Amino acid sequence: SMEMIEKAPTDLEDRDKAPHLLLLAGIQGDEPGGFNATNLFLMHYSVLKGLVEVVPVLNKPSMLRNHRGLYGDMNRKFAALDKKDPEYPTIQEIKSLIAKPNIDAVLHLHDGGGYYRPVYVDAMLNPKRWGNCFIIDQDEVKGAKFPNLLAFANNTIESINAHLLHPIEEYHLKNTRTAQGDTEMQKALTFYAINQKKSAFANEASKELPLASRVFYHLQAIEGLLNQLNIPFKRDFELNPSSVHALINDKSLWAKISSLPKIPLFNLRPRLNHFPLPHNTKIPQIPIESNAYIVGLVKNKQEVFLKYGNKLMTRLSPFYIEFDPSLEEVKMQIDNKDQMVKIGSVVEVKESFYIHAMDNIRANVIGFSVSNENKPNEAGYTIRFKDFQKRFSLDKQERIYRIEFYKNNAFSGMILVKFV
Ligand SMILES: N[C@H](CCC[C@H](N)C(=O)O)C(=O)O
Repeated sequence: SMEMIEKAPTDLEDRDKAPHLLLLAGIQGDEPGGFNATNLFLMHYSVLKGLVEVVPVLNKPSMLRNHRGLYGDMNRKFAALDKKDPEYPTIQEIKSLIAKPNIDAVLHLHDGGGYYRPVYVDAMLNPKRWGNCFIIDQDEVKGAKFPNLLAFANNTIESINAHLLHPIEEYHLKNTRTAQGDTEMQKALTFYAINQKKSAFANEASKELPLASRVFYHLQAIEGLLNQLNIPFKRDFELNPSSVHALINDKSLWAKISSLPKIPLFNLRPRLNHFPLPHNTKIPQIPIESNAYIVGLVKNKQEVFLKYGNKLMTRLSPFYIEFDPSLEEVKMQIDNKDQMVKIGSVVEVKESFYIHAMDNIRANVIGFSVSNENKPNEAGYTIRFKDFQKRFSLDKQERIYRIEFYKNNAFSGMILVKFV
């Protein structure tokens, strides 16, 4: 369920004019710095020459359950691995990406407890900790396009250390010298990459940091490495923790579930009741689109959670039903003017709306009621904001309401009205 997304120049011909980086995060599902950094990179950066291939979350099932690894430690599965392991197919996908001839370098992002120090200081600051370090398996990889791992790492670290938020967050180099006997790292992703003659690096941001600070450091590491590779790029924001926080918590983010209208990710009520979902369909098979890359659905008891990374955006209490795709549009009067409103759209209303009757279709405006009928048809009513019971809104702001259409016990679609 992981996916690779390309960040490429507009002109295909420019792809071969600078190096190619494979950027990977989310091998552990409870390390949101890494997968929020890949998400922001995908949403807000442009690559002008060369290519950056991104797997924003390697372990998506585990991310959805805020779990380090549902099927074990995915980053110990790159050497010996039983074909029956549930993640065996995913590991082969990742290995195939790493080993492609077009890839020159690999950057793997993680979050880790404490702060790495080369010497022991205390329980939080010591050599067994991984927070805020930039990691190589060895100094050099003979046969790579860019064999000088140590020089790249030192220069990337220098770049990150020019932008520290507090001196305790200073980055240090960790060279695990993996081939010489680090049996754990011999099973990990970056060692596999070195063995395919790729330049491979890992960045670990401290779990002691708030998310926006972790993401800040991961973005510094990405930029530092891109600069070393001479992959030119732009971003549409200033790289500081306040801007990172604003971009993670962006009110323009949305999720489109199945053929339903887009809903905002943020400021939803915590529970959406009687929420139509296609019947006879496993939750991971329900289509979901977003302008973010780390959104999904997951079952929890009798609810379906909408997830944005590790963040719970709402709890759907599903109404499983056949989705009949026959209805494409509905005639509505909006602020006195008829228009044909597409099923699955959001229509802004300043004053009022009225749904024209349809022969075999009933409309239920959720939050509007004329009687206590259990299958209402609310076509033919002129409806204003003041007619709604506000607690039925999708949003905490009480402006967005669902209109659901039904045809003979099947669901014919939804339109949202947004009062502006
Ligand atoms: N804290 C991570 C570091 C892995 C660093 C590098 N070997 C990689 O594969 O990215 C781990 O213990 O899996």
